[PDB]
Amino acid sequence: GCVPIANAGDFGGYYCPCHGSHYDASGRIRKGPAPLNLEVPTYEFTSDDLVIVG
Amino acid sequence: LSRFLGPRYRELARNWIPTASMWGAVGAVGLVWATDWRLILDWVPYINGKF
Amino acid sequence: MLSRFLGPRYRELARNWIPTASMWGAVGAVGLVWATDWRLILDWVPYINGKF
Amino acid sequence: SHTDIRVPDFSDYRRAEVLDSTKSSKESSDAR
Amino acid sequence: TLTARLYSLLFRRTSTFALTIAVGALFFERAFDQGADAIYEHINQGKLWKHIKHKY
Amino acid sequence: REFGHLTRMRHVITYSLSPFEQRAFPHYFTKGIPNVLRRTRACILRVAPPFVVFYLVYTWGTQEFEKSKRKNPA
Amino acid sequence: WLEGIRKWYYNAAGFNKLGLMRDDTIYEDDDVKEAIRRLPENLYNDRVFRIKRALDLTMRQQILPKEQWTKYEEDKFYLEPYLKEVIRERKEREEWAK
Amino acid sequence: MTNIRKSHPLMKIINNAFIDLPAPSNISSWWNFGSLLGICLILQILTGLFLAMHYTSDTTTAFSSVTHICRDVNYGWVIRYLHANGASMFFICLFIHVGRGLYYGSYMFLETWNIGVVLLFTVMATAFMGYVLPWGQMSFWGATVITNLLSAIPYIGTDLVEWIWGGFSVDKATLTRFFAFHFILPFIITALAAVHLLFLHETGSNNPTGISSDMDKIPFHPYYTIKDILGALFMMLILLILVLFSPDLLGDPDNYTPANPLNTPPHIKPEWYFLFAYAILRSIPNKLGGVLALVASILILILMPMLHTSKQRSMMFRPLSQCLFWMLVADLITLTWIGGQPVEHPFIIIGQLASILYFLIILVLMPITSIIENNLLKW
Amino acid sequence: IWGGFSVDKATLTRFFAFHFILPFIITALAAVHLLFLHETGSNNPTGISSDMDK
Amino acid sequence: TSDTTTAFSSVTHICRDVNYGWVIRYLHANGASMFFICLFIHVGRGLYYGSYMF
Amino acid sequence: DLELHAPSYPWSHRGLLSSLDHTSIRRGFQVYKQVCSSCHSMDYVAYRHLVGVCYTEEEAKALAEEVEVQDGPNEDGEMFMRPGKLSDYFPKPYPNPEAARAANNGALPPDLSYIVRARHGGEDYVFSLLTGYCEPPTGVSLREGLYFNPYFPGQAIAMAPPIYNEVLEFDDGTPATMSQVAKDVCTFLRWASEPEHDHRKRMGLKMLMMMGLLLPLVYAMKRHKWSVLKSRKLAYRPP
Amino acid sequence: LVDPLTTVREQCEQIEKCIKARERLELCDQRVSSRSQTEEDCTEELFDFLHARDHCVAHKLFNSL
Ligand code: HEM
Ligand code: HEM
Ligand code: HEM
Ligand code: FES
Repeated sequence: GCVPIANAGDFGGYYCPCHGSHYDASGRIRKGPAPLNLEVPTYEFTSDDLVIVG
Repeated sequence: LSRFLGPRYRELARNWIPTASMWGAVGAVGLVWATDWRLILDWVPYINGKF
Repeated sequence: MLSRFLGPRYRELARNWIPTASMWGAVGAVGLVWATDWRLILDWVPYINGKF
Repeated sequence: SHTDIRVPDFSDYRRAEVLDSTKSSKESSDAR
Repeated sequence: TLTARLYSLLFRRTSTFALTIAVGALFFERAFDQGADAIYEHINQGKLWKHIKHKY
Repeated sequence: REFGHLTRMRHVITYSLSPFEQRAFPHYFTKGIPNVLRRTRACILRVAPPFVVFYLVYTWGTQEFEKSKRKNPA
Repeated sequence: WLEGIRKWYYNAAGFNKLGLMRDDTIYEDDDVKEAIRRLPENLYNDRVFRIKRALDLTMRQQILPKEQWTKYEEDKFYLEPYLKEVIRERKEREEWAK
Repeated sequence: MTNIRKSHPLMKIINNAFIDLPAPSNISSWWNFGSLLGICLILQILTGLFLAMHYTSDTTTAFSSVTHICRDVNYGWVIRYLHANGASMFFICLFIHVGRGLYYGSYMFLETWNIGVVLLFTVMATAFMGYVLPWGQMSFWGATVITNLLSAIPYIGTDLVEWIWGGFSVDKATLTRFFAFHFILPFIITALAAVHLLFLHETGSNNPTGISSDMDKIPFHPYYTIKDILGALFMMLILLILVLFSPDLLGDPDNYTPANPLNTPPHIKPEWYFLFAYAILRSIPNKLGGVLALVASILILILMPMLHTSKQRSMMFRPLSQCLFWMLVADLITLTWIGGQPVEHPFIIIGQLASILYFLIILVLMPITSIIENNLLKW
Repeated sequence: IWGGFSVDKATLTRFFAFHFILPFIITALAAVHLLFLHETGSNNPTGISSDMDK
Repeated sequence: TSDTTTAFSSVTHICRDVNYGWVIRYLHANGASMFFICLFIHVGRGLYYGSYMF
Repeated sequence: DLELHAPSYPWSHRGLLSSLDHTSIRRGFQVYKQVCSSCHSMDYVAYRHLVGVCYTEEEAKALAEEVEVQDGPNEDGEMFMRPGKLSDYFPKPYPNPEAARAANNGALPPDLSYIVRARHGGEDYVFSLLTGYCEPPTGVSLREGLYFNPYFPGQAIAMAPPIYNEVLEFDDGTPATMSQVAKDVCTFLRWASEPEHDHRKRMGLKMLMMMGLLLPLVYAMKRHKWSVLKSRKLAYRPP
Repeated sequence: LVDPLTTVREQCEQIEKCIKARERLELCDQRVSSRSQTEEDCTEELFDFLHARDHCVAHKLFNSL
C-alpha cells in the first residue's frame, strides 16, 4: 500500500498511485506488480444494517 | 509377492473377512461416536436430540 | 564403616594414598580457582594477575 | 609350525629412536 | 632428553598429569587472551574505542 | 552381540605394534597424496557429471529468468 | 560381444581390487545366512580371511597391488550352488505352504 | 569381584552402548555424522533452553524479547546465533546421514530406518515451529502459507487448519501453542533417538563394503570415541565459522522486520532446509496433489528397503547405480534452488522436471538399474 | 538465580523455562528408579524375601 | 505468556475465555497437591516396610 | 520490473576481522540525531549502548538530557515530563504509527534498529539509496510527492532527499560532503543492527587460532590411538 | 563545497561500459518521447547505466572519503 488514496483517485473509487495495478471503483487492479485487487472478504448480506463480514 | 495368493491363503482370507470387516465396522462406529459426526447421527432415532 | 576399616593395613594404605589424594585435592583447588576466576587468590599470583 | 611364523618387518612405521635392533627401547621409552 | 625428563617428572602420575594441565591452562588462558587481543588491536588500529578514547 | 558370540574363524594370525613405537604420521604426504589422487580418479567421472549439469541448469535458469524480465520491442 | 560388457562391469565394480570374488560381496539375507553355514570348512575359512583383508584395506583406504586383483576369468562361484539349493528348498517350502 | 563397568545396572547399558560396543573396523567418516546429529541435538537443547530463559511468547513482545536477547543479555547473541546456525547444521548432518543410509545399504536394517524417518519428520516439524517463534515477517507469512497448505485436505481441511491456528489466523494462540510444542518435541526426539540406538545395536552396523563385519569388530572406546570427538570438533569448526563470521548468511534478512499482518513480503521462501519439499509443493498444480507429493517426498524413504533388488547390500560396488545416486543428490540441490526462486517461466518447468526425475530415480530408475548389474554379474 | 537485583522479569521467565524442562528430568530419573528396583524386586509387607511366591 | 505484565492476565484468560480451560488449570494445581500427597505416602511406605534396603 | 542491486562497497568493517571505525560511528550518530531522527526512529537502541562505543559517560548523559522523555504517572494522576537519562531508549518522533503515516505523504519511516539486517544487501543498499537520487527517466511520471530512487523496490520511494551537501556540521571538523555523511550514517546503522560486530569478530579470531591448534593435535591423537589398526599386517596360515 | 561523489561519478562515467550504456540511454529517450502515446519506460537502460557506473564507483570514492 505505497502511499495510496483514501477512496479517491483518477480511476473512480480507488487507484494505486505508487506502483501500477491501479485500483478500480470496485478495487480491481489495472496492471502491475500487485498480486490481486483490494482484498475482499466473505460478506454476508443476509439482512439490511447487518451485512456480516469477516 | 508370489508367496501370497494360492489356495491356502484365499480360504484364510475367507475365514478372516467377517472378523476384519466387522472390526472395521467397530472402527467406523467408534470414529463417528468420538468425532460426533452430525451427518451420520442425523439418521439415528435417539441421538437427534443433541442438535 | 566401623572397626573393620580400622587396622594397620588400612592405616598403611591411607599413608600410601595420602600423597595422591592430597595432590588430587590440589588439582581440584587449582581447577576451582581457575574456573571461578577467584581474585582473592589470583591477585597474589604472578603474571596471571595482570589480567585484572 | 609355530617356529615358521614370524613378525613382518615394521621398520617403515617405527619412530626414530626405536629403529635399530641392538639398542634397547627402555632408554627412549620415556621420550616417546 | 628434555621430553624424557618431562615425562619421568610430571607425566607418569595421572593426577600430576591433571595438575600440569590445570596449571598450564592457568597461564595459557592469560597468554592466549593477551596475544589474541594484541593481534586484534593491531589489525584494527585507530578504529576501536580504546584507541580513540583519549580524544574525549 | 558382545565379543565372543560373533563368528567362527581359524588360522588367522594378526600382528600389531603399540602406538608408542610407530610414528602416528608415517610418510604422511609421500603416500597420502598418491592415495588421494587415486581415490579422486576412481570416483570423479562418476561423481562430477551430475553436479556440472546441475551447474549448467542453474546458470541457464538465471539468465533465462532475467531475460524474461527484460524489455521487449513494441 | 556381451562378455566385453560383463568384463567391463567386473573391472568397474571394484571388488576385484580388494581381492573379493563376487560371492564375498553378497548381502546376507536369511537364505545367504544359511548358504555360508552349509559351506565346507576350507571355503568358509578362505572367504572369512578374504573379507578380513578387504575390511583392513577399506579401513586403510588402500587396494591390493595390481597383480593380486582377482581376475574375471578366475572368479570362482563357490556359493552359487549352495545358495541355489537354499532358494530351491525355500520355493518348495512356499509351494507346500500354498 | 567384577568390573563396575559390567556390574552396575546403569553402567551395563552405557558400557554395552559406547565402551565395549563391537563396531566395524572399516567404518568411514560418513558414519561420524551419527554422533554429529546427537551432539548437535544437545546444543539445540542447551541453547534452546537459554533462549527460553528470556522469551515471552506473546505477539506484542516476542520480537522485542528476541532483540533483547541479542542486544542486552550477556552474550545473548552468541546463544541465539549458535542456536539458529546449529539447527541449520543439524539439518545438514541429517541430510548427510540419510545419504549415507541410502548409499551403503543401511535401510536393510528396517526398524532403525523407519524410526529414523519418524525422527526426520519430528525434526522438520520442530524446525518449522522454531522459525515461527521469532515472529518476523517471514516467520508469520511462511507459517500462514504452510498451515494454509493443510486446507487442501478434503472435508476436514478448514476445521483442521483453524484448529492448528488456535483461532482464525496465525496470532497470539498460534505462537503460544507453537512455543510449547517446540519445547516438548525435542525430548520426544531424544527418546526416539534412544530407541533408534537400541534397535541399531542389535544388528551391529553396516560397514562401507556392505559385507558383515561380525568377524572384524573392534572395541568402541579407544577407537571411534576419539574419532567421534574429532568429528564433533570439525562440526564445531563449521558451526563457529557460521556463527562468528556471518551469523545471518543462512537466513533471510526480511525476518528482522516485525511481523505485520498487512504487508506480504516480496518473497515467502521458507528456510533453506525445507525448499526441497516446498519446490515439490509448488510443482503440482493441484493443491491436494501438492500436499500429497510434499508428504510423499519424505515418506518415500520408507519404501526404500522394499525397492532394493540388487543382491549387493552396499553401493560401493555398483557404478551405474552410483551415477544414479549422484543424479539424485544433484536433483535435491536443484529442488532446493528452485524452491528458493519465484514461480516464473524458467523455474516452473525446471521444478516440474526436477520433481518428476527425483521421484523417478527412487521408484523406477534405481531398482531397474539394480536389475541390470545383477544380470551383468552373472546373477 | 534472580537474574537481576530482585524477583522480576528474568526470574519469572527463567522459572517458566526450568519448570518446563525439569519434569522430563523427573521422568528420566523415575525410569532409572524403576530400572534399579527391577534388579531386586519389590519388597513385600512382611519384608522377608518372597521369591517362592512371586 | 511468561511475562510479568501478562502472566496473571494470561492465567485469567485460561480460566475464563478458553474452552474448558479452568478444568485444565485446576487439574494442574490439585494434581500437584495430589502428587505430593502420593509422594509423601510413598516415602512413608518406604520408611515403614524397610524398602530403603534397596 | 528489474531490481538494481547495490554494488559491494569496500567498507572498512567489510574485512574478515575488521571492526567498524568507532570515530565514524560517533559521526554517524550525529547525522541520525539531527537528520534521520526527525521522522525515523531507533526504538530498540538506548543511550546506554552509546557509551563506550562512540561516547563517554558524561557526554552520553548530557546527550540524553538534551531530549525530553516521558515518565510514568506522577503522584497527582497524570504524565509528568522529564529530561532523559542513560536508561532511556531513543525518542520516538511520532506518537503512534497512524500519526507517522498521516504526517508523511502516507508512508511509514521504518525503524533503523534493524534496517541494515532487514534490507537485502545491507549497508551497500542504504548508502547507495541515499546517494541514488536522480531525475526520473523519460517515460516515467511519478506522482506528486513521490521521489525516484532506482535502488528502492518500485523506484517510487516517498522520501524527501535526506542528505544534501553541507547538511550538518561535524564536531570534529570533517567536511559535510553527502558521501561522507551517508558513509558515516551507514556504518552507524550497521553498528545499531549488529552491536556485537566488534566482539564477535574478536571472538572469531580466537576461534581461528585455537581451533587451528586443537584440530591437528586431536587429529594427531587420533592417528596416535588408531595406528594400531592401521599397521595390522594380517596373515593367513591354513593347514 | 565539492563532493567527491560527483567527481568520482564523472571520471567513472568516462568508462566505455558507461559510454555504451549512455548510448542506449539517449537511444531510448527520444524513442519514447517522440512516440506520443507509448507505454515504454527507459528505466531498463537507466538501470544498466547505473549498474555499470556504480560497480565502478564503488572501487573508488571510499579512498577519498
Ligand atoms: C530439535 C532441535 C531444535 C531445532 C532444530 C530448533 C530450531 C529452531 C530454529 C530454526 C529457531 C529459529 C531461530 C531464529 O530464527 O532465530 C528456533 C527458535 C527457538 N528455539 Fe529452537 N530448536 C531446537 C530445540 C529447541 C529446544 C529444545 C528449545 C527449548 C528448550 C528451543 C527453544 C527455542 C526458542 C525459545 C526459540 C525462539 C528464539 C529464537 O528465535 O532463536 N529450541 N529453534
Ligand atoms: C534425530 C536424528 C538422528 C540421530 C540422533 C540418529 C542417531 C544415529 C546414530 C548415532 C547412528 C549410528 C552412527 C551411524 O551409523 O551413522 C545411527 C545410525 C543409523 N541411523 Fe540414525 N539418527 C538420526 C536420524 C536418522 C534418520 C533420519 C535416518 C533415516 C531415515 C536414520 C537411519 C539410520 C540408519 C539406517 C542407521 C544405520 C547406519 C549404519 O550403521 O550403517 N537415522 N543413527
Ligand atoms: C518421582 C516420583 C516417584 C516415582 C514416579 C516413583 C516410582 C516408583 C514406582 C512405580 C515404584 C514401584 C511401586 C512401589 O513399590 O511403590 C517405586 C518403588 C520405590 N520407590 Fe519410588 N518413585 C518416586 C519417588 C520416590 C521417592 C521420593 C522415594 C524415597 C526416597 C522412592 C523410593 C522408592 C522405594 C524404596 C521403592 C521400593 C518400594 C518397595 O520395594 O516396596 N521413590 N517407585
Ligand atoms: S499503493 Fe494502494 S496497493 Fe499500490
